[PDB]
Amino acid sequence: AVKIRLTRLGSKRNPFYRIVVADARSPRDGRIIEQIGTYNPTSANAPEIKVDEALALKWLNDGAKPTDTVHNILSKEGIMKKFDEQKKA
Amino acid sequence: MIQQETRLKVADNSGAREVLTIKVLGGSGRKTANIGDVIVCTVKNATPGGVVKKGDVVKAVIVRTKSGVRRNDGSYIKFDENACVIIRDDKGPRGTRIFGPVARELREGNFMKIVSLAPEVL
Amino acid sequence: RNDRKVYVGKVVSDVLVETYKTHKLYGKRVKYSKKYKTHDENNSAKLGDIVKIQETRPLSATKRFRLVEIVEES
Amino acid sequence: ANIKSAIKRVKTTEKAEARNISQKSAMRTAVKNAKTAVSNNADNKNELVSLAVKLVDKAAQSNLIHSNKADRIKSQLMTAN
Amino acid sequence: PTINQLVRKPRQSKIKKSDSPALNKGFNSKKKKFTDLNSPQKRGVCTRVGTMTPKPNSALRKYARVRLSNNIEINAYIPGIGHNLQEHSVVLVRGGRVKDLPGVRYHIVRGALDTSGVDGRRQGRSLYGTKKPK
RNA sequence: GUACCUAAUCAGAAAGCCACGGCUAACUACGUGCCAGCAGCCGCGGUAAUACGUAGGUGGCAAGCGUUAUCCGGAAUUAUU
RNA sequence: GGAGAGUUUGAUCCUGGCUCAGGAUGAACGCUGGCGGCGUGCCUAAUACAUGCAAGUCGAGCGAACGGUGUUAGCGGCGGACGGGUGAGUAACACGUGGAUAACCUACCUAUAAGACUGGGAUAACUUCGGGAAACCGGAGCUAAUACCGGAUAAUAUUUUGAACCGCAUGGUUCAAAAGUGAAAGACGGUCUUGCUGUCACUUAUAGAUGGAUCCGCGCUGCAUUAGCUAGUUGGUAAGGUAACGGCUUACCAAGGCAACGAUGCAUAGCCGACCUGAGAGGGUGAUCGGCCACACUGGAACUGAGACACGGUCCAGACUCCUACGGGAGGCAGCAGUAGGGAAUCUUCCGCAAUGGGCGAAAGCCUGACGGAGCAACGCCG
RNA sequence: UAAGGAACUCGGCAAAAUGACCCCGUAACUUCGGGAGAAGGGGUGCUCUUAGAGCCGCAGUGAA
Ligand SMILES: [K+]
Ligand SMILES: [K+]
Ligand SMILES: [Mg+2]
Ligand SMILES: [Mg+2]
Ligand SMILES: [Mg+2]
Ligand SMILES: [Mg+2]
Ligand SMILES: [Mg+2]
Ligand SMILES: [Mg+2]
Ligand SMILES: [Mg+2]
Ligand SMILES: [Mg+2]
Ligand SMILES: [Mg+2]
Ligand SMILES: [Mg+2]
Ligand SMILES: [Mg+2]
Ligand SMILES: [Mg+2]
Ligand SMILES: [Mg+2]
Ligand SMILES: [Mg+2]
Ligand SMILES: [Mg+2]
Ligand SMILES: [Mg+2]
Ligand SMILES: [Mg+2]
Ligand SMILES: [Mg+2]
Ligand SMILES: [Mg+2]
Ligand SMILES: [Mg+2]
Ligand SMILES: [Mg+2]
Ligand SMILES: [Mg+2]
Ligand SMILES: [Mg+2]
Ligand SMILES: [Mg+2]
Ligand SMILES: [Mg+2]
Ligand SMILES: [Mg+2]
Ligand SMILES: [Mg+2]
Ligand SMILES: [Mg+2]
Ligand SMILES: [Mg+2]
Ligand SMILES: [Mg+2]
Ligand SMILES: [Mg+2]
Ligand SMILES: [Mg+2]
Repeated sequence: AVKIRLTRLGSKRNPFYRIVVADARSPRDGRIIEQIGTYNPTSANAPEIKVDEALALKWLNDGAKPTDTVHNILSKEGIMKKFDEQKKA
Repeated sequence: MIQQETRLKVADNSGAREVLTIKVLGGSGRKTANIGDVIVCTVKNATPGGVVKKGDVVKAVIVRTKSGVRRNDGSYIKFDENACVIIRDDKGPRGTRIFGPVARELREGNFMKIVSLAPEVL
Repeated sequence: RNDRKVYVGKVVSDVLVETYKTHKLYGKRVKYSKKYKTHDENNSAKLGDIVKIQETRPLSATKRFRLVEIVEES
Repeated sequence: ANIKSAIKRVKTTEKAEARNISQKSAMRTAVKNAKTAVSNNADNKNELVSLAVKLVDKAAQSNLIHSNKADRIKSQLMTAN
Repeated sequence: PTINQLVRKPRQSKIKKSDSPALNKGFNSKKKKFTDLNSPQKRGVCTRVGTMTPKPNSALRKYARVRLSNNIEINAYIPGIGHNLQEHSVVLVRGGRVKDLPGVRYHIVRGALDTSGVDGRRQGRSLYGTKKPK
């Protein structure tokens, strides 16, 4: 299936994550469909979430499913609330 | 029934393919040899890369014959071809594999390694 | 819909589509030609006629084009 | 061979192959019988065609043949009917 | 030439040749074939050590005959004052031809494999395989 | 119990490699006597060697420094430019 | 953003080669060696491989057994076609770039709609009797299901009647309007009324998304001291075949097709983004990271499946290795480590699923040598 | 005529083997004609249909 997930970048002990839409079978750091943001869990003060809200809802409405961590990221940006509100309405 | 100038297939992987019988060993005036007998032979045809080469004079034990052999119970065994195995003085095979069936008389001849490596012993 | 590639050429057996391949190093244009085996339906065209062709699905082992229009008669 | 699930897959493959062989054979028999019955205008050429169409559709549902092959087989009988 | 001549027959650069051809070949024993690998050194066995006279120069220059690991025979120079080599010695051979010695295109590495370092050397020791004294 | 931080003690454990005739930065002495050896090229050594070997000094680099192999450059030495 | 020098002569100016000063590396070797960070580390034998680990999961699909609510082997579902390795083959639509499909397929996911009715019979497990050193194989009975199989209902799918409109030729989008034909399943809960109902699961249809397939333009190494190549070959008709067009296959008919714009043959080579060098134009390379392809001891097949002609599946043939009680059996590190060998030369038979990602599961979770880390090496860069 | 197959002999002497027709395919060398039937391989019976399908034997130019 199509996933919204985190691909690892950065260096040893210093992880940086891009938020990508990718086929489940694609290797973690390989072929993607579309990048929709970034995520930096080791930042100084705030985890530095940078999600493209219009792109995230297009893929969510197209059947793409987030991983557990990406679901928390999208929730912290209110994308999950807008997805649920737009589905019922 | 193997005599001087009889050509024999080699039933091992030692390199020799066909040998020509030079002498039947085991006494003055001995003319013929059969399964389990030792012959002096020369390698007329060899395969590439084998330990035994064409033109070598070697010793071999006869392991099957068209004449075959008669057993004490009045039964007989005969084969479709004459085949031998190149041996050392210790009666061990020079090659590391044996092809085709060999006669059980080799066991009485004490060619136990050949008997063990044979795929069938009849 | 969508557009299929169109060529213009001369029949060499009853289509030659001579084009230019500019030299990679020296910049001079060199003429080169490629023969396009094409489907003429009712054997209408003949040798030397200048014809228009359009790309199609494979029609045989080597035929990928259909003769649409004859431009200059033999 | 070596892996436990690979060893189990050998058994389930053989079970599916036996069922698939039977159903393919029966479906091919009915198609051939319906094909012959058309080429002679038998009284029950309609029943034999309907049976062949029934079995070809069941094979496509079972993924024994593709739906495209079932449609191609269905037309060959029905145009000749 | 003309542009049209160059289009018909393009330029061709001279092919460079190697000064140490015996180093740039391997040998696959199983397939009995020669490879091309560009090694920096090659192991070998001394077939015949000895001396040879130079081409204006005059000396008795020490050398060895070596069968390399790729079954190629070469003449290799033995640098430094005194050596411990003889027949059946296992030596490491590097590139570098010695002028005034025709037919010697390689050097033996001092202090590698069976070749010893030069005895008593104190300057430029790493070129002659000699450990640091004291 | 890693990074990191805090306190105590001690210059104490922690410098080598190549080169120095010209190209090319950096020279003297002794030994050797076309020998032993050096060498990328020019070439050096046959009794006063800045080129061999060692020593002192110097130069270039430095946890590296040299050698070999390989590729591009220098090469306008395949030249479209 | 572009530097020269030495060397042919008694001396000269040319021509001309040679050599040197620069940069770089998966380097190796010699001497030497303090540390930290980040990276990199079999280029050779696609040589052969001891040992361990690298793919399972689900008891909320099912029966049984053993234990005191748990678990084991089995049936069943999904996964095992991903992820990981390697570059042998390949000069080709393999790859790059740009297009086409009115000649295509698509599990799991998402959305919408309509459904999910009614019967049946097996069989592993198991018990028992055997046969074999083993691997394992037979006889007798036994039994369940979201396993399997009948029947009913369901059409947009097929045939025929046509029609309207449109396209790039074959054609395509609707409008019908008759004839055949095709499904499904329960589990765990709530309320209780045994009726309704939640979640997950199931069927059909249509879209989307994803992934895959085919075709075409241009681009792609040497050798002409390689000039002829092809006879399913090239085209046609028909049938068969495929997801699909097609000599894809066959039958018959015709004699075409390719080539000096280099066919064909031989040799070499996985290709690209990139990387090194260079003022640039160019020249050189494909280790590491990413995309695509190909391969899995060698060769040939097919099965299951949405997807394979399948690295840790099957069948067959071969080479080789191993067990045997001689009847018979077993195996495939180009997964991660590691061994032997070859070599100038390239590492630990380590820790953990805490993070990211993947499979299964309602979930808890389980599995994951992917991966995240640690170990060894001045191999490189920086401090 | 078992098994062997030139070990016979001055020497394969003698004998054995080959042999027809039809179709594939054919080297060094060459005076370009040749070498050549080079070599080496495939098929032959009978019945039926109009190249297929069958039938029989150890064997089908079943003898010479
Ligand atoms: K001079
Ligand atoms: K994990
Ligand atoms: Mg935090
Ligand atoms: Mg100076
Ligand atoms: Mg020196
Ligand atoms: Mg002096
Ligand atoms: Mg000097
Ligand atoms: Mg000196
Ligand atoms: Mg430093
Ligand atoms: Mg160069
Ligand atoms: Mg150059
Ligand atoms: Mg590191
Ligand atoms: Mg390798
Ligand atoms: Mg192997
Ligand atoms: Mg279980
Ligand atoms: Mg489904
Ligand atoms: Mg079912
Ligand atoms: Mg290759
Ligand atoms: Mg330049
Ligand atoms: Mg299938
Ligand atoms: Mg597999
Ligand atoms: Mg494996
Ligand atoms: Mg390994
Ligand atoms: Mg070794
Ligand atoms: Mg996870
Ligand atoms: Mg495990
Ligand atoms: Mg080192
Ligand atoms: Mg006889
Ligand atoms: Mg006889
Ligand atoms: Mg004979
Ligand atoms: Mg004689
Ligand atoms: Mg005699
Ligand atoms: Mg005669
Ligand atoms: Mg005759």
